[PDB]
Amino acid sequence: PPDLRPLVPLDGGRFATSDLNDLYRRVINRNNRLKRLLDLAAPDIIVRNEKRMLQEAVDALLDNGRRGRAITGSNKRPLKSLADMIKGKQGRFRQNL
Amino acid sequence: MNLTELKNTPVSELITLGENMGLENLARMRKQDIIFAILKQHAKSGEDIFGDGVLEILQDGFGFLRSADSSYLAGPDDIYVSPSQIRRFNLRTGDTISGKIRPPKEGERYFALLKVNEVNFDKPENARNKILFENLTPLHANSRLRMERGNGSTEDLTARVLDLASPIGRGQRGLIVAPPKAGKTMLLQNIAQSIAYNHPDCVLMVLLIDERPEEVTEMQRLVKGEVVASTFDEPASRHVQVAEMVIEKAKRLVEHKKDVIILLDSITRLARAYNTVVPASGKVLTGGVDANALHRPKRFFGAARNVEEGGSLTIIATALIDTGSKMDEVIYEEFKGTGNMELHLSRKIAEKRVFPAIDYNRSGTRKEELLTTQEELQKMWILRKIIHPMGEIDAMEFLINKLAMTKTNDDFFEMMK
Amino acid sequence: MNKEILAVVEAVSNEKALPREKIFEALESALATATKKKYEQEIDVRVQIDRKSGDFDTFRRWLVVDEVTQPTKEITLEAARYEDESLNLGDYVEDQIESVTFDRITTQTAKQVIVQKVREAERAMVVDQFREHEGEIITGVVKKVNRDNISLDLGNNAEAVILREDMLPRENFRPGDRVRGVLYSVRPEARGAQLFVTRSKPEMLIELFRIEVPEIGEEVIEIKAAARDPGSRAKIAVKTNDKRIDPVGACVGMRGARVQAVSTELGGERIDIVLWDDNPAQFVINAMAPADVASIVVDEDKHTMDIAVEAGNLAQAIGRNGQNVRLASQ
Amino acid sequence: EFDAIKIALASPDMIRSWSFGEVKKPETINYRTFKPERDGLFCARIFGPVKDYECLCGKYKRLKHRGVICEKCGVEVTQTKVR
Amino acid sequence: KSDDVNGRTKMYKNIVDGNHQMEPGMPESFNVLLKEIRSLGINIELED
RNA sequence: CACAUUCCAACCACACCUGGCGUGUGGC
Ligand SMILES: [Zn+2]
Repeated sequence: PPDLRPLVPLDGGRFATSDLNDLYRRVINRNNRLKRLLDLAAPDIIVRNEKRMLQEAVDALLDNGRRGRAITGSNKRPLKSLADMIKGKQGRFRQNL
Repeated sequence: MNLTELKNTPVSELITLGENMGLENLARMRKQDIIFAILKQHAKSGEDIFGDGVLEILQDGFGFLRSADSSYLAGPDDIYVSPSQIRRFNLRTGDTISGKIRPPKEGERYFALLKVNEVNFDKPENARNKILFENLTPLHANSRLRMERGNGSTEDLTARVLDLASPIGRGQRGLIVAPPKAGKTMLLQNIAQSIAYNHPDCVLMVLLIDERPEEVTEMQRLVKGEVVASTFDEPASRHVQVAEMVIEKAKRLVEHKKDVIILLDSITRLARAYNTVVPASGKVLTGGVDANALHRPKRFFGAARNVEEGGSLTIIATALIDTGSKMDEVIYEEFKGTGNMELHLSRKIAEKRVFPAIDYNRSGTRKEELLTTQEELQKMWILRKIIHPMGEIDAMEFLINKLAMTKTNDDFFEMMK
Repeated sequence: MNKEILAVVEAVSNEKALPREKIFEALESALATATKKKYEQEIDVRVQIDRKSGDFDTFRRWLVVDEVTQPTKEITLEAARYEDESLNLGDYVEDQIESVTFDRITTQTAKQVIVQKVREAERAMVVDQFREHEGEIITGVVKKVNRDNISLDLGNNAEAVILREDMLPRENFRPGDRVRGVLYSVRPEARGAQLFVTRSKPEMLIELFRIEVPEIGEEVIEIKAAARDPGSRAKIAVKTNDKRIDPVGACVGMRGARVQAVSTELGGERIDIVLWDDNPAQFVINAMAPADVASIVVDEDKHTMDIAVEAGNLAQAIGRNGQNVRLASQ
Repeated sequence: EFDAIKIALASPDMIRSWSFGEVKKPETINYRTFKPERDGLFCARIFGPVKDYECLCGKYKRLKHRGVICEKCGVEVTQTKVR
Repeated sequence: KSDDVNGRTKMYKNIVDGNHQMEPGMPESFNVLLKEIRSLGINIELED
């Protein structure tokens, strides 16, 4: 849900966004690029690489860092995924339940 | 029990009538509360009411029926109408409607329209079979609207010079250009009288925007026709409101194949109003007028045209000049070349107390060849050639004398030979 | 700064309604009050902002009197040899100069006193331009009603007050109607409403005739005597300078055509139109009219008049509240 | 009120039933105006009205029009808690 | 006292009116967890 | 004719604010 995604208007034109927003946006971007490439009859290797990249994006959105490459979104720090919002001493169970 | 029957009679008749009906002192209430309480107490005896009024569209969807007693404004006696009636019977602004009405029911505060009986003096069955205004094919004026009475009274001269200076027709576009206190009011009154006498078939309406109340009360009982007005007692919101009311009434009536003639006084007041109610758009020129502040006067004036299928809409407005403020001038400026007929009155002639003070050659009518015949046109050209070399004032006096010797303009034309 | 002063004097809405001279006078009063509130001592100060040549310069008024209380504004009527007075009265000094006129409290008091001065000036102006028409019938919509007074608008923010004594006891008011009366009193120094319009007074009747009767206004039928009872009855004696004109057919009208109109204007007031006469006898007979008078007693020492009415016509000569007599006494 | 909780796999049809719309634009909001995107990550007709009892286009903002959608944006006017 | 979006208001209204009685409702953060698990490919559901 | 709502003397509705996340430091 949108309001369940942290996004608050910070001081100035910048907005305090969540780590899930970047994940969802990258997923949507790669999905749209894949849909475009499928219509233009892209080469088999190109659509193969695009499917691989979309798979990387969706598994990073699911559980970042589990695949092996912990991607960062900002500050060169590990990004927060959906699994991270449940596990550890910072998930919902340990902090909000 | 009809709404107009209490709408037109003066306040005194309402007083005696309510005092007869055993009322609380009605002298403490307004005219609208007078009619409201009287209709309340009449329906409390068990009568189904009939009413009439001009419709106004609101942005919430529903409509309200106004009268000419309130000059088409909000009042306690306005008749509420649902949007679904506006849908089924195809209602819109300007549609005058008369039919079955009841007072507001339990918890309501405005009358409700039960059953439509007359839409713009027509059967509500054919009211859906109407032609729109913008889809009309305008034309020039062909039918002549003779303004001369022929009785030869003292003031009738100010009408005959009309037939000699600037001809009028059904659907004409006329602009009165005159400084203040030159004689526009008496001219307009004579225009209204002559039209109501010679052409009682066409509906006659007059606009008074930001005028004095004495002029309003003298106008409403001098002309044979339903008049609407708005003095300076009220904000410009009232002026623009009555402006849509009257213009949409004229539009719907001409859509019903009727000849409408509107006399507007004055267009300068209406332009000031339209400018002061319009928000600022960042486009300001000399005088203090917004660039889009004139779109509404342009709309109201371009509403005039001559329809081909039947009916026409003549709009004759007066503009004010020489008022010391450049803003007024700028208004007249954009209204310089927009009209095809003009009545130019110079203060130099009115300064000698010789009436009517009309500038002959500065006045004229475009495409006037289709309004008059060949003999009349040739005689007009000869008169213009005779009056052109002379000045304004005593040349107007010459026309006044040549007009006063003869009874109607036929004798004047024959003498001019 | 002074540029702000010029921007203020040029950014006013009612520019001619309150001209530059009186604008700068109000600003001088503002700066004087500011300087007064600056020092703990009370001292009168003139500013002379120099409307177009230069900036402001405060001064120090003396108010020359033989007192010594707060000598900042005290000096004797004879101190004139040194400091170059040479006067008897009005000796003021120009010692303190160049005060501050833009801080917080100065801006506050300036705004307040400017609001007060502009509203007072505009009220006095809109009342004074109508003062020339004192004693005439005017139109105008009412503004607000109350149990003590009502407000009326004559157009262009023309505020007029009508007190309870000017209103009839059962006169009817509602915001929206045009109650017409006659202007009778003006007080251009009043802190509040000062335009006084009445309808209960007999002069209005004259003005009523002045707007209804064409005979009056040409001094052919002079209105001499007039007494009133609001909403109940008005007794008027009008004389005829000519001989072929009868007020019963001229001032009354044609079978109640004018008397009825002025009664409806006055809210149902009985109007006894009689003739003024140079004889007290006929005058009091017409005063108690209609009746049958069969007696006249006059006393100039006590200024009394005895009228023994006929037996039976009591209600015809006295009636309710003795109005037919009371108005005669009035 | 309710008994035990059940958990299982999510069928694609079940997800589509849960879905009140589809996000196609990768944009969340605009820089100048703080109103949400048309059908981006933050939408109105998909999730709900950003404000309480006020639509996105501002046409249906009164409590009388509460309960219906608009003709252009099509946002069911209700409380923002539905988001 | 913490999570009920509609209980804390009701409890405050009852207390200020002299009513010391509560209503369980449902914790909002629990619905948040339900939505988060639902956001995954996992279906969580409350029975009867 | 019917469905459906009705735009304004105090005032009820138009309220009130950054732990998103990390880092550093200190205390128990
Ligand atoms: Zn909307």
